[PDB]
Amino acid sequence: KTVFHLGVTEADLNGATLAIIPGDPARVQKIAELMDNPVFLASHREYTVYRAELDGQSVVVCSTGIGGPSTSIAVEELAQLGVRTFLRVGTTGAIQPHVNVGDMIVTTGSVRLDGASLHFAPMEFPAVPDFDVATAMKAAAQESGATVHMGVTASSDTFYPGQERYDTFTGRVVRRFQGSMKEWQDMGVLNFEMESATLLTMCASSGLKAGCVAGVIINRTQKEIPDHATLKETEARSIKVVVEAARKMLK
Amino acid sequence: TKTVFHLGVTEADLNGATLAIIPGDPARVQKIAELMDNPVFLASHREYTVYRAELDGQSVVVCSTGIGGPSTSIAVEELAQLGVRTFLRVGTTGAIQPHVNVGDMIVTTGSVRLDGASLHFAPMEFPAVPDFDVATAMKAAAQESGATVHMGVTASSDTFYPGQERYDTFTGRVVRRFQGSMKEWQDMGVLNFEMESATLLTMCASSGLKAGCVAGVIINRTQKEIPDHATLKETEARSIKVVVEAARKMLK
Amino acid sequence: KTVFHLGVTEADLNGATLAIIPGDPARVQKIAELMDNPVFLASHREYTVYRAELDGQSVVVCSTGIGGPSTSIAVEELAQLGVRTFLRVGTTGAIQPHVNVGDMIVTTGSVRLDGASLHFAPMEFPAVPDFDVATAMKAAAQESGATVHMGVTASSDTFYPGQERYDTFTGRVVRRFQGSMKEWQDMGVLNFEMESATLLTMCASSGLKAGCVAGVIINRTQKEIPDHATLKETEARSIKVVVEAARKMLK
Amino acid sequence: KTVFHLGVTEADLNGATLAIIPGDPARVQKIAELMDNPVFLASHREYTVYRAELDGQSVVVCSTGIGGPSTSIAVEELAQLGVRTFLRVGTTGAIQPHVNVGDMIVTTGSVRLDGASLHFAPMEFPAVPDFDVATAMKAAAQESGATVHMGVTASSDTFYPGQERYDTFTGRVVRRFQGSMKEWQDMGVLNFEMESATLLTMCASSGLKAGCVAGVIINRTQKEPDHATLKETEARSIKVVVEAARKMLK
Amino acid sequence: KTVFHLGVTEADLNGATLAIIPGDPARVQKIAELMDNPVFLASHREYTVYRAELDGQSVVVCSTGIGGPSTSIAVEELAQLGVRTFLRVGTTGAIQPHVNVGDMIVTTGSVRLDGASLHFAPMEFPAVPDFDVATAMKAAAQESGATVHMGVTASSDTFYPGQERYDTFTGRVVRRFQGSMKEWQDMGVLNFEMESATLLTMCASSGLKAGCVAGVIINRTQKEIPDHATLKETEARSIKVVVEAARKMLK
Amino acid sequence: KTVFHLGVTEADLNGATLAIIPGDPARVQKIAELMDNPVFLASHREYTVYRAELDGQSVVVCSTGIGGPSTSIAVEELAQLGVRTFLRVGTTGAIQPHVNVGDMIVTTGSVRLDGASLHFAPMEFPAVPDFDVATAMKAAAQESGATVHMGVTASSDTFYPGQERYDTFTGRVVRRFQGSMKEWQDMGVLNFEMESATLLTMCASSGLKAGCVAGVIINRTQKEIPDHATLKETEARSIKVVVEAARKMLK
Ligand SMILES: O=c1cc[nH]c(=O)[nH]1
Ligand SMILES: O=c1cc[nH]c(=O)[nH]1
Ligand SMILES: O=c1cc[nH]c(=O)[nH]1
Ligand SMILES: O=c1cc[nH]c(=O)[nH]1
Ligand code: NA
Ligand code: NA
Ligand code: NA
Repeated sequence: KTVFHLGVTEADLNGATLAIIPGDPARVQKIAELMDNPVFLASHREYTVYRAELDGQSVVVCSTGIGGPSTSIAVEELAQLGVRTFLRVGTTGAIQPHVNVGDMIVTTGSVRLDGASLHFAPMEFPAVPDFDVATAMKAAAQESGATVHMGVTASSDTFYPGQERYDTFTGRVVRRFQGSMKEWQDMGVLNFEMESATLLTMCASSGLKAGCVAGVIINRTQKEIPDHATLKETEARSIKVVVEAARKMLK
Repeated sequence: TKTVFHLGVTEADLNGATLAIIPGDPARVQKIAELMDNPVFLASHREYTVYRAELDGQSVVVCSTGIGGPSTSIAVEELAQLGVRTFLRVGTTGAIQPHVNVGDMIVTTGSVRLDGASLHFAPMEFPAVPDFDVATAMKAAAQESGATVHMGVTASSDTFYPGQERYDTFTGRVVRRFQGSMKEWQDMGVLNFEMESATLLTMCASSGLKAGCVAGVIINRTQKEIPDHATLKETEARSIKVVVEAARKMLK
Repeated sequence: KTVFHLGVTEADLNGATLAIIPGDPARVQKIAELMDNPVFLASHREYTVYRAELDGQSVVVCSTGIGGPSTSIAVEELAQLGVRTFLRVGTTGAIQPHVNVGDMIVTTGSVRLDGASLHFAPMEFPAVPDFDVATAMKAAAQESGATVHMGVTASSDTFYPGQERYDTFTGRVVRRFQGSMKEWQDMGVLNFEMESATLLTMCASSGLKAGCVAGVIINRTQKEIPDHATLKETEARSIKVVVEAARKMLK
Repeated sequence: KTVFHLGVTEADLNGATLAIIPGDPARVQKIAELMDNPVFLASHREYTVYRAELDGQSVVVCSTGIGGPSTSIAVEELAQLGVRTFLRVGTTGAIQPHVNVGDMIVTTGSVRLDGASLHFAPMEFPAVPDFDVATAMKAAAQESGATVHMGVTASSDTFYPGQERYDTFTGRVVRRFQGSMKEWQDMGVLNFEMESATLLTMCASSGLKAGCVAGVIINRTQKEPDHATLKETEARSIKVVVEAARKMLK
Repeated sequence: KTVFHLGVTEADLNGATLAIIPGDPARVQKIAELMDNPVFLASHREYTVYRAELDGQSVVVCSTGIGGPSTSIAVEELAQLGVRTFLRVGTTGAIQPHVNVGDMIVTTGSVRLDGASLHFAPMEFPAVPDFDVATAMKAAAQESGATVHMGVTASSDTFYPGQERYDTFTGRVVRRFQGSMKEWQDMGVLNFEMESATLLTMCASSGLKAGCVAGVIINRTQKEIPDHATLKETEARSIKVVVEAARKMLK
Repeated sequence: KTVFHLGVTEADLNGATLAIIPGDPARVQKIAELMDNPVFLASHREYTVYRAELDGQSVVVCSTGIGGPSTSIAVEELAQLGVRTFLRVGTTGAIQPHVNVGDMIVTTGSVRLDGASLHFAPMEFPAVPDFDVATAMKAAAQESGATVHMGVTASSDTFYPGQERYDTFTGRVVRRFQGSMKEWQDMGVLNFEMESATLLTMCASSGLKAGCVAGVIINRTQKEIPDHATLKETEARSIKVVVEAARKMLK
């Protein structure tokens, strides 16, 4: 039985019950190669799927693409194939001045500025990670030597107006999002990304274990542009951390 | 001058194109571009494969959107930044009316907004409606191809599974909001389900951009939940011919 | 057999399945006399009902009164008597600089600033015209020689605060509607009226065909006042257009 | 100087600050003639306007048409012309078994199943009448000898699905309103009508005094009423609102 | 045979079908001792319950604590034991400039800025008092010599941000409540308190009679924190009125 | 200055930056006595305030009363006097069959079925605890010997309809909450209580650290009635745990 979007079978996964789920298809092989015996499984649309072994145990790496809609498909189809634990790694924009490029964020809860979360739970439901996964991510991120922040993530269905960017084609932001960045800042929100609300809400309400770790690639309050070196390091550290968090989740 | 954040192309790269064809699947991009003159690969980052081509002597961009409103909104915004004003979406859809067949075409006249990204451009009250010229061109292109064509309302969902009231899933549960929702839409005359039209049409209708949506029916939900891969290739060839002809009509 | 409000029977309509639905009871006779053998049927409250013949086929002309509630009654009761196609004609106020007095607007979709549309479909449902009816109206309007605008209409339950008028008794507009005209303007919305969201949503969700065409008789952005001869020419043009749209809908 | 829809001026109203606002333009003359010196002022669309004298003081009678949108126009324009008090009269259909044809309902509050109300205040604002107007209406209703019910009215933007009628073209009722009648019944709601939520919210949030009184002519729960009872109820309703107005004036 | 939170039995109430429900448990004894044969029944949490006699009939006096949640528990459990009439007395802040400290406000309707009302009826439902109770409270207040105002009350789940207080730890008010006080003021709203929306909605939708009378302890056009010097006298007046209101409801 | 409701000053607190906040006023002394030099500070309405010392540092114990509104006042006024960390302890009813009487729950996130949370942040914002507090609570709970569950809690503005109880005066539950217990159960929610949504949302959005730990007194899915010895043992255990959680937070 092949799942419709991902194009893999349960046999393909080789008993894996844990998935690492990056956003970018290009990141899948890189993560897989940090582990043992990486094996390319399939590539369809934004979904690149690999299998590898961590401490003897089969693990899946599967990209989600951008946004909760495409993430929700990947998570659902992997769950059909037996995956029960989902470790999200992705890039993020910080919105607090104390948070620097190269820092790591582990989401304790997400502002649900998406639509897909609502297809699993009403708005009142918290977009919260599994406590064990969040604990493992904090441990792995801190043990890596990175500066780590635990806190609330604003998770948006857009990269532009939902993150109150005005340097756009229309230069307009709809009423709902006018003044919204200052509002999140004052509420102590750490960062913007585009998948965590969907991921955390669907998993918390569906008996699946999930968490999110993110490397800070930009800070919206900072005028300085990060150099190539810092970005490469950040990207390398992010995937190292997610693999080590996965190691901590294995039993 | 500037390279857009995700698409990784410049305005110079597009060679003066003001119209884009925006399929969902990156693999479908080259297939669209080769139906036109002088296709050139521009960039491929994440779910975004960008080609340029020439249609009747005018530069046309072809760019994948990936799945869903959020991914789609990035592509449209960045293409608009580089001078694109008209967007023709082509994709696959599931029919919820029993009379619509696999292989039929649907041109969306309005979208039920079961997405979140549309709200990042306009309040829920705003209609998720296409540019009338694009919708007219798509209908005509679809008819002239020999296809059975349906004009009507499309339900546009941020999920493939529960928001389209699919029950063959890991939990087998559908949240309260969406229980009975397919039969609701059906009784209301809604033709089909897909995942990008509400975001695309709302975003464009509220931003001074022209947009439309044509889709190939790959499944009828009165039979089953998961689409057969057979007849999927056949449906996809017709769909892309229709959209290139629709683009031709738009360029005058 | 006799509908509750309209005071007509199925027999009274002589097999008509198309209705032209103006707002003002006073306009019904004027529209009906553009066609052949106009016959007065009933008059109760804001509902004046005529019958006429167009290219040999029976046509109904029925006023709706102001607002979606009154309109919803008329459309429902006509539908009970076999009417399937509804052509809304009126005069409207433009909010775009480029739209002049004497231009025609054909609605491609309505902003649902009403309440009655929610009695037929949740807010997510598009207040969209039937495509054939929209097509017939565009053709009739363009063939008349008028400049025709295809676009979005804001459809409000009030004439005053919902259209952000401050020239009022209180001079206040509720928070929801503060800054709303400029918001609609920036979004490309063409005009305000008060019935289309109800008509379009109810029909699009009930297996009925509907559309709206309106003549522009004032512009909220222009200080200059239109002269009498233009206003009456626009009103005359509006009703000729809708009758020709009806002709295009007969088969 | 002359309001946009009503086609009357402030001079036309002769200093009137109170208005009686029936729904049906045909009822306007019938209310006006209960007072002194009734004079037709204007008729445009569903707005028929008369002026009259009650105890030496000028009073305006103006039809609203059906629904909150048309009502909101009438009330606003009358307000521009100095009207500060609005008395709504009608006949209605009850949803409670204990409420009989011939009884009067005085609305103490409205379920806001409309849209125009939200153009004046957010949903959390109560669609509530002015206490003096409601008090005067109760007294006048009791003084007429009828059984009077004080309570909540469900105010709907539609006559059909918003009142959970299934005897319709589609025979469907949107999810929001499925089971709603039983819901309102169990919560003690007295009746359905179509204008009060808009009228009451608009006036309560704009410094205007308003209230609603209505004769019961049909009951959704009771299988039935005599023609003589119906015209008597209609006659009583407008007698009551005029006497309610007299109380308001002094 | 005791209710879960209140710790009273039906026998404890000695036939009472009317309750006076102040907020503060300290006002319970005071109110009871304005009547005959006051008897302490129970005290648990914020719920102090007394019995007394008014013109030979049993009345219950029971504190609600602060807010709709704790109020809802008290009303429900008293209803279970046979109470059908609930007279709320409390403190309030005026938002209109003409309303002075020491004045009495009888609520004709409540702005539902609470959450507990939604546990009884959808937002569309009016938070309206029983007419007889409101009439009795007006009469009691006017007959006592006090200055009385009848009108709309804004009923908030918070004392601070929901009543637009800025003299707080953060100094910040969430978007929803920014500018809200002036909005209520412009709309003719008289006062702020914290229980009436819950109480009135619950009772109006549950076949129970309820009303609210409140003594003005602060005018918000002046300041945010109530002066201590005037509380005692204002509270003395309030409880005098509610007891007289109760006398008028006895049948 | 002395805060309005609590009746205490900053000097009263003796430098305390951490508060333990039970619901019941009667629990305040019982918690304080587990620490050194407990001293009664004030008692007004439902707010009983004590000060104590834990490993040489000042700690405050303050009752909240029932529900978010009362809680919001206590948290805000303590925050004005320098309190930055809030540890909630209480009772709860489990809705999962696997959760036994005598077990403890540490809330990782709350379903916002309250009103007061909205006065601090829109519904999209997660009702989430501070991660260090939840970590400290889990550790303290485990080291006490009890079985601990980490998970989502449904936080309701009512005890009755919002927790889908039908054994009530009216015997009915508003549409919104019909079928809601089963919904939460299928979504993996552990329990119902009445304060966590407000507490966690206000603190997470206001730069305050907060968490919630609770003893399971009763299971909605079990028929077996828990022994008196069990219920008292769990009450005692809950407060020992929160004091230990406090110790972990201080150093
Ligand atoms: O600013 C950013 C950076 C990465 N991802 C986002 O969603 N936003
Ligand atoms: O059923 C379907 C088929 C294609 N695309 C969808 O979104 N749904
Ligand atoms: O301002 C005030 C005074 C008393 N009670 C309130 O809720 N607010
Ligand atoms: O079931 C319960 C038990 C304690 N507290 C609650 O709120 N609910
Ligand atoms: Na995508
Ligand atoms: Na009308
Ligand atoms: Na309380």
